[PDB]
Amino acid sequence: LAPVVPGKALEFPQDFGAHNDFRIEWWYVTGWLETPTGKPLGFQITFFRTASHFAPDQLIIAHVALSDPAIGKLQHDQKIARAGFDLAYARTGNTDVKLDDWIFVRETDGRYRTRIEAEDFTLTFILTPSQPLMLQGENGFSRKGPGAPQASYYYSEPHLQVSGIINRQGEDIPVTGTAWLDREWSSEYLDPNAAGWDWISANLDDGSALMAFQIRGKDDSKIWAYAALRDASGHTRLFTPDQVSFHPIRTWRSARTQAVYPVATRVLTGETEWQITPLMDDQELDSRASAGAVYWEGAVTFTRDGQPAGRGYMELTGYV
Repeated sequence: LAPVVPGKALEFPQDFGAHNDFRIEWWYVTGWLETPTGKPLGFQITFFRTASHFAPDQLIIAHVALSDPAIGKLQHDQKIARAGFDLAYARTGNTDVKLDDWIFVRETDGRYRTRIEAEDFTLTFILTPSQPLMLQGENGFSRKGPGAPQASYYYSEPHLQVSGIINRQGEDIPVTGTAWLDREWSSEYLDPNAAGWDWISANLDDGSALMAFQIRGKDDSKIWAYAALRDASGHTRLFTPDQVSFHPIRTWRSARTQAVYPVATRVLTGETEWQITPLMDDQELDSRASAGAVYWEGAVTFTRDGQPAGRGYMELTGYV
């Protein structure tokens, strides 16, 4: 029901909780891990809600992945449930999100705990904030297209410290890491002339946080674009669509879907050039059989004007 309009200030801790009066809501976690041997792994977790004893009226959709270069492709799992019916089974509420056993919870102290038991791995993590949260756009009002209604309320928690345990092959391993949380809600999806989006975020080594995206038209026009850099002084610089562009360095073709992705790319935010290198090429996640789509969810490293800068994720949609 509820529209996204400017001049509405976010308030915390209230706006950590679900926004069940809106049509759509996202909880998106991306990060890098380190095992006891020093080996890196990437992971991501998505929950997405959109709006009777069996009828699919309100829905919670989720997917998870682990990126291990030793495997060379994702290990992933994906689920969807009807929400509103059995809050014990599937719900988005004041402190958590739950789909079957998959759960994501915010503690009173601000720490996130999550247990995600998938087919080939389990993630049991604590994600501990280290910085103030980062409002996107204009104090959380973040535009995603030229139309007046084409906007989201949107913030991020960058530089989440990761602790906890991954189970794989029935073997518990403790990990450390750093992660990023996006929180977005709206009553309108992207314009349907959009083929898809490209999104990146980066936990930069100096403490800075970067997020950017573009919306791709089916005609290969740039429907919209955005970026925000919060520097080590805590100042956020915002970039207009004019100032953000994407420039592939290298493409990879999926043998599963035949889609062709810019897995390595250069992203310009004003006069600053960020280069994105993938941990591995095949980070494609096909969730179509759980009412999803084919996404590239890949852990990537960033350089800035040619120097090492940090680590993060890149998500690419609408390439099939």
